[PDB]
Amino acid sequence: ELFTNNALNLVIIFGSCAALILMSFWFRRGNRKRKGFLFHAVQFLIYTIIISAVGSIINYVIENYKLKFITPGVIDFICTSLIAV
Amino acid sequence: ELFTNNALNLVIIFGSCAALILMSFWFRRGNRKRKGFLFHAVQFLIYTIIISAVGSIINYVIENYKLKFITPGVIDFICTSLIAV
Repeated sequence: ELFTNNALNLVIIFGSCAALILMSFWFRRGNRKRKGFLFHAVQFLIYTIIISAVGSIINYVIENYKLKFITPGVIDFICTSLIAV
Repeated sequence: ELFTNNALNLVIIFGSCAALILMSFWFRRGNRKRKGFLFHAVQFLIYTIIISAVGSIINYVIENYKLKFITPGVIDFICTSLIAV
């Protein structure tokens, strides 16, 4: 659905939009338009936040529609692999 | 509700008021109007007490009205992150 899916998503779905806003701010770089070290650190941090939110997003999808065969072990393994990469 | 919610809150809700009184006392600084080291330590301690009380406060909210989708793991992660910050 659309309204029911949005209601069940709670703030997990809005995490992607918040992270997009944060990425736009980092493109503006906030206080000063610079990059190096800490900039990459905070970018990696909010990417990890993106993946953490996506974990709950996909956790709700197979819980509110159908369990199917996702076996969330594999998706958390994939998320850890992406974080490592 | 108002009366039922207050009765179910017990002393967890009053923890915020007690901490506000303690913060006012620390602004008065009790024995002597000074700051440094131990002052920041006790302030951090009573902030941690604030967050610990808020944990039970929000634990009762979704237990007495509706479980919803809070997943208290994320809120305790957030509280630990705030304490670290």
